[PDB]
Amino acid sequence: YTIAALLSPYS
Amino acid sequence: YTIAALLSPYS
Amino acid sequence: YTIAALLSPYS
Amino acid sequence: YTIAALLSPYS
Amino acid sequence: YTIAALLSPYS
Amino acid sequence: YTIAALLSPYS
Amino acid sequence: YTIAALLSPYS
Amino acid sequence: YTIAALLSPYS
Amino acid sequence: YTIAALLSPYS
Amino acid sequence: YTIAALLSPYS
Amino acid sequence: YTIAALLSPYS
Amino acid sequence: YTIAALLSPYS
Repeated sequence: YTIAALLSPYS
Repeated sequence: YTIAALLSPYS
Repeated sequence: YTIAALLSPYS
Repeated sequence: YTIAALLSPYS
Repeated sequence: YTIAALLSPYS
Repeated sequence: YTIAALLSPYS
Repeated sequence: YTIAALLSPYS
Repeated sequence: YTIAALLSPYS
Repeated sequence: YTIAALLSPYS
Repeated sequence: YTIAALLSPYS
Repeated sequence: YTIAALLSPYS
Repeated sequence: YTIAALLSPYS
């Protein structure tokens, strides 16, 4: 399989 | 609040 | 020939 | 889960 | 505060 | 699948 | 399997 | 002549 | 899931 | 007999 | 299956 | 007598 995810949650 | 979540469950 | 197979895969 | 299976294959 | 919760999740 | 979650966030 | 055979060949 | 033969081949 | 099977039974 | 088969199953 | 037979009976 | 026979049975 192939997966690419980016998450930059700021407060 | 701040939340970031990713889930890619495969069978 | 003779064959008997059972499969109950759950997610 | 619950599973019940019986197989009596004869030649 | 007052909170009451019950959870019995079965597979 | 089986999931059970409870959240009561107060300010 | 099940087989039953009889042969009495005379000359 | 006299001949008697039986063959029951199964797969 | 992923499955690959080949069968060439001859008599 | 003659048989030729190729299988490249990926997940 | 494969079979080859030859018979030349003379009297 | 004279007899000539050839058989090449392949599977």
